[PDB]
Amino acid sequence: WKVGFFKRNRPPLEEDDEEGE
Amino acid sequence: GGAHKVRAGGPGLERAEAGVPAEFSIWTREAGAGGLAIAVEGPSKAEISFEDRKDGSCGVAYVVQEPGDYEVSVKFNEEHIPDSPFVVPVASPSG
Repeated sequence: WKVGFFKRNRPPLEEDDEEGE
Repeated sequence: GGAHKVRAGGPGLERAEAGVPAEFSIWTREAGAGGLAIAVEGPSKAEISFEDRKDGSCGVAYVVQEPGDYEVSVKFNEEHIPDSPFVVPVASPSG
């Protein structure tokens, strides 16, 4: 009658921020 | 939005046959983070099995049993990816 499922996209590994330092 | 750059497959999202599994994929590594809403409605029932994937692609499959089209509403962040509403004309199995 009415059923489904929610997902959650997301990246694999992290990432070094900008070379602000 | 994401729904503005989604690329999906659908071996069993454009046509299925009772007693046969059907599935699709929502390749969207571009939209990156951003869950997606997916549901079906109609006088019948099916076994849904999804699995998150760092690829953002939502791999889901199911096996229906009662012939009839299934209104599959596919929307990203509650929007509308290419042809969000995808009906699947189901056909009897082998009986």
